[PDB]
Amino acid sequence: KPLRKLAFADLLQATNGFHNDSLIGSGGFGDVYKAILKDGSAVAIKKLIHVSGQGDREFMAEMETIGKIKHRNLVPLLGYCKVGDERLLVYEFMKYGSLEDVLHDPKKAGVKLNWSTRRKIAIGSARGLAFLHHNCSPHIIHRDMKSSNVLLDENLEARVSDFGMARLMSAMDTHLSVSTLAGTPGYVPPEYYQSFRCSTKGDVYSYGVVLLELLTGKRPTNLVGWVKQHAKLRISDVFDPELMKEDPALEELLQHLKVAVACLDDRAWRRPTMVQVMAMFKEIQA
Ligand SMILES: Nc1ncnc2c1ncn2[C@@H]1O[C@H](COP(=O)(O)OP(=O)(O)O)[C@@H](O)[C@H]1O
Repeated sequence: KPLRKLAFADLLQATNGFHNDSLIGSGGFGDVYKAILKDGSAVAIKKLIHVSGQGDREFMAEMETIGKIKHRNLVPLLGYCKVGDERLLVYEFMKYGSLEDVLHDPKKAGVKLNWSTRRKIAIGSARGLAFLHHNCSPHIIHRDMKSSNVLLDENLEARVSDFGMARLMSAMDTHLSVSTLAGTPGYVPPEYYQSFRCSTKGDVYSYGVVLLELLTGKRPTNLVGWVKQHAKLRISDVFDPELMKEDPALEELLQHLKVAVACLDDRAWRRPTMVQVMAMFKEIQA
């Protein structure tokens, strides 16, 4: 399944002339439309914002990373469209949307995630980042891991998305020097404020915040310090009440909470690698 160059007229009519009825998201990153291609493919179409230089870097950032690799836990980039000042990217449609929308449900309605589901989402998210960190040469730093960049497919499996800020780092390097402090408040590693440098350890910190969301159910914007300050008190009160209402037996949660704590370490050298995170999830299964 190669990457398709899609004609602009196809995307024009598939979105009903970029009509608002199919628009499922705009602003911040780009306009996103739910569409059915003329072959019947159910897709998401990202109409890139600010193509003049800023969006063309994000365009190639995805083309260079998610457009060159395929993995069961990464959002599939199916196509692209380059026409003058118009950049478009086309993904396989994820049925249930982003993890953030499900945790903070619209008007408290939709799909509910039990712990058996959230654990599978945490494992799947971890496997996608480990693939970027370990299996990819050059390595890929997502630089913007968060709950809204975890997409849930038809089977509620996690697929990491939004590689618009991703950067390629050589395996011979420990860090990559950038020019802008990318990332979302609530997920930025504390050492990112110190230098214009990102790393895989930075993605691990941001993952730990996501694993906290699957455990606590709260918004990061904070959440990291609140769990650490309550970790010295009653750790039985930091988890999601719905997870405790299911069965007080899996309070397994602290074993995963140790993983989230280890990821959220202020020292990038003490954080585990995502390969270690996966092996820690494998030891809890046994
Ligand atoms: N491949 C996809 N499949 C299904 N829904 C998607 C896809 N990509 C984006 N969306 C939805 O469109 C909305 C806009 O996403 P986007 O602005 O790209 O979010 P982010 O900037 O956090 O990646 C999101 O709420 C997301 O749920």
